[PDB]
Amino acid sequence: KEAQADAAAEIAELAAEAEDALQDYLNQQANNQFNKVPEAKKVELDA
Amino acid sequence: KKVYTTPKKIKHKHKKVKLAVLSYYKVDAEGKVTKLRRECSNPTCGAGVFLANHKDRLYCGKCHSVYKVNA
Amino acid sequence: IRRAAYGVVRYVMESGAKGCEVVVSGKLRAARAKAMKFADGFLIHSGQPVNDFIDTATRHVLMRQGVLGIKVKIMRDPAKSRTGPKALPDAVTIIEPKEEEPILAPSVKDY
RNA sequence: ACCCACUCGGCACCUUACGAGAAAUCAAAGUCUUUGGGUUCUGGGGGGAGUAUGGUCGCAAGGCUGAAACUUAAAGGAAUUGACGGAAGGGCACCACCAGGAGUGGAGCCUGCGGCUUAAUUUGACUCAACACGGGGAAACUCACCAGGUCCAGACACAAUAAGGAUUGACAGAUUGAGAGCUCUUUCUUGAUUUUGUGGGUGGUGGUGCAUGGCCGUUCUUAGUUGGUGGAGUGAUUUGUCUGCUUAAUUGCGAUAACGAACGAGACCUUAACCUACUAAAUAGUGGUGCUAGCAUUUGCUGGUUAUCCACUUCUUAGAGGGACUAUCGGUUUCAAGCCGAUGGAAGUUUGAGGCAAUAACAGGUCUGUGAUGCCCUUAGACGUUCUGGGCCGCACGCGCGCUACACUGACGGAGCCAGCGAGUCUAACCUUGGCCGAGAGGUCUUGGUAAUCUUGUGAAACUCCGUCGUGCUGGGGAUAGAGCAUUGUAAUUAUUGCUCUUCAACGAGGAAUUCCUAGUAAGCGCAAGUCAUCAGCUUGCGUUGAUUACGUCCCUGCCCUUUGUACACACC
Ligand SMILES: [Mg+2]
Ligand SMILES: [Mg+2]
Ligand SMILES: [Mg+2]
Ligand SMILES: [Mg+2]
Ligand SMILES: [Mg+2]
Ligand SMILES: [Mg+2]
Ligand SMILES: [Mg+2]
Ligand SMILES: [Mg+2]
Ligand SMILES: [Mg+2]
Ligand SMILES: [Mg+2]
Ligand SMILES: [Mg+2]
Ligand SMILES: [Mg+2]
Ligand SMILES: [Mg+2]
Ligand SMILES: [Mg+2]
Ligand SMILES: [Mg+2]
Ligand SMILES: [Mg+2]
Ligand SMILES: [Mg+2]
Ligand SMILES: [Mg+2]
Ligand SMILES: [Mg+2]
Ligand SMILES: [Mg+2]
Ligand SMILES: [Mg+2]
Ligand SMILES: [Mg+2]
Ligand SMILES: [Mg+2]
Ligand SMILES: [Mg+2]
Ligand SMILES: [Mg+2]
Ligand SMILES: [Mg+2]
Ligand SMILES: [Mg+2]
Ligand SMILES: [Mg+2]
Ligand SMILES: [Mg+2]
Ligand SMILES: [Zn+2]
Repeated sequence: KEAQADAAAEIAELAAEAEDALQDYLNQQANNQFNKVPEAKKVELDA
Repeated sequence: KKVYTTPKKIKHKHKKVKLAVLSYYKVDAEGKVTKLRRECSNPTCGAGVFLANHKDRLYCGKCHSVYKVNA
Repeated sequence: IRRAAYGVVRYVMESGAKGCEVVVSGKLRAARAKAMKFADGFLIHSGQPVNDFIDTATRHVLMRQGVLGIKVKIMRDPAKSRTGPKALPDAVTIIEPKEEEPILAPSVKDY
């Protein structure tokens, strides 16, 4: 009986589903947008 | 199985010791700095790396191994 | 175990199959292993119709005691086949004759 | 004396059952909840126990009378279905025999298993259903074993340590099998990635197949399984599902309280056979014509020419069809299902051979196929993993599958010379024609092919032909062993394989035993594919040559079926 009732509710879920009822800036290119300089320093090689 | 034969004598890994170091940068007096332990000429080593001193040896540690420089 | 399987067998049937079979093997709650058949309606087990009609699957459900096998068998209604033979080779059907009103001394018509 | 009918009283059987019973059954065990003819005797869950005690009878053995405490959830009856038997009756089969064929068992080697040996000789499996099986042909790898050396690839959480440095790496030397910074000397480097501890994970060809999934092997070269309406029984159940006959088959016929059905068998599907009918093909092939070579010449005969053109589809290829249904006729039989012979036919043994294959059982096998998995074990001096080397091949011997032979239906040497199933190279070195060099194995320069196109007509082998040898361990046989040359590979020593010369063992048909097999089959014979860098004496398929003898039975062996017995049902373990 509870098996049947199970199958009956499976028919309810099944028949009710027969009808029923952005964050931009693109991080790929955001490093190219933030690509502006003054991000480092390099000087070396004495003696 | 068999469980534990061995001829004793186990093996330790390593330390890296202590060495608070870099106490070798020499000032003469107030405030001049004469820079003990001469520095490496390899472009990957920006002279912020130095050469160790052993017998016949001046060795660059920044190169994991490479480039014996001898003096 | 019985409720779960029995339901499945009944929903398959309510979906308009010819027949269905469910088997569970492995151990449930008892040390020793058993196995159960759950079947309803019509199925053929042999020959080419097998490749045509019945649909089989086995899934291993992994539980804390051990793992159970789940075998399922669905026999589709060959009448709805829509690509293939529409019946088992077994099926032999005789079209039904029709009552005659004989005699009627001959004459003839004209057009 | 005998026959027939009747009648009293007998010992019994038969058929019914109104009736009775838990049923088996019963003219009483019937005339009982619609409970009363008379009367005697015994029982009140199982053990304890017909025991203890007293009485009494007895020569004795013992008889009669005869308790309790305590213990215990069953014991017991009839019947049903199973399962089993060292009971009876029927069957079926070259994993049985008969008639035989080829053998194995004897020999040398090959290979697996045991045993022994070993630092290790990793391991699973032991009647058919372990032992050329784990696709298990192991040089490294594989790899699980043994002698040794590295590494963490120890997620994540908390804590500790600590930017004055938590931690990482290394040149040379020592060291080491090692050009491993493994460790040590020495001293640069690295920057919060790690280290240390606990908790918790993770990997493992570690254990458990007697904890499991899945898969497979076996019973089964078998024929069994169920429900609808009706008949029987209070019921579990049973009849249907059966004496016989027939069949490869619970395949059918027939008998019939059954009638008609489903799963499994059959059908079905694949492969091999038949199409001068259909549709076609320069990646298949034929005739014709050009172009062309040789020999005869009288037209002829035999070739060349991946397109010089025209046509075709017999052969080849694969699509769609067709065809067989044991047909026709006749014997035999309950004149039923069928079976047998003849004719015809591509085909008439389920047309031949397969695939698929119900219900149910086994402590069959596999945790060493799986990143399938419970639990246990282990987890940094690891049972993780990698690196070097060894081992799985070790040899008084026992067992199994095989290879090659003992020759003259033969070895050898020339010569003839014919298959079929296959496979083959991209971010690569696979299948290989051809030309040269080389006795050989092979080398070298090129080439076609991602393929009906090239290797390849796979010119394979037995076999056919002409010679040499002459019955002598012979030129049969090729084990063992020496010396040399090549190939695969980082590496060939315990010799991967190939080639040459030499060395020339056992074996003269194999005791007791035992395997397989009925037609293009047995047996002989090689080939492709799997494995594969190299290595088949293995397997999976293939085609070539092609017999003898059954066409039967239950004697042996194996298994099914009834009948029967059961105190078994975890079912004779
Ligand atoms: Mg069927
Ligand atoms: Mg079939
Ligand atoms: Mg009766
Ligand atoms: Mg015989
Ligand atoms: Mg013999
Ligand atoms: Mg190794
Ligand atoms: Mg390492
Ligand atoms: Mg830890
Ligand atoms: Mg722990
Ligand atoms: Mg594992
Ligand atoms: Mg098992
Ligand atoms: Mg299993
Ligand atoms: Mg075991
Ligand atoms: Mg047979
Ligand atoms: Mg029966
Ligand atoms: Mg044709
Ligand atoms: Mg004929
Ligand atoms: Mg076992
Ligand atoms: Mg497994
Ligand atoms: Mg071995
Ligand atoms: Mg064998
Ligand atoms: Mg010879
Ligand atoms: Mg010859
Ligand atoms: Mg030469
Ligand atoms: Mg000789
Ligand atoms: Mg002989
Ligand atoms: Mg090969
Ligand atoms: Mg093998
Ligand atoms: Mg009985
Ligand atoms: Zn440097």
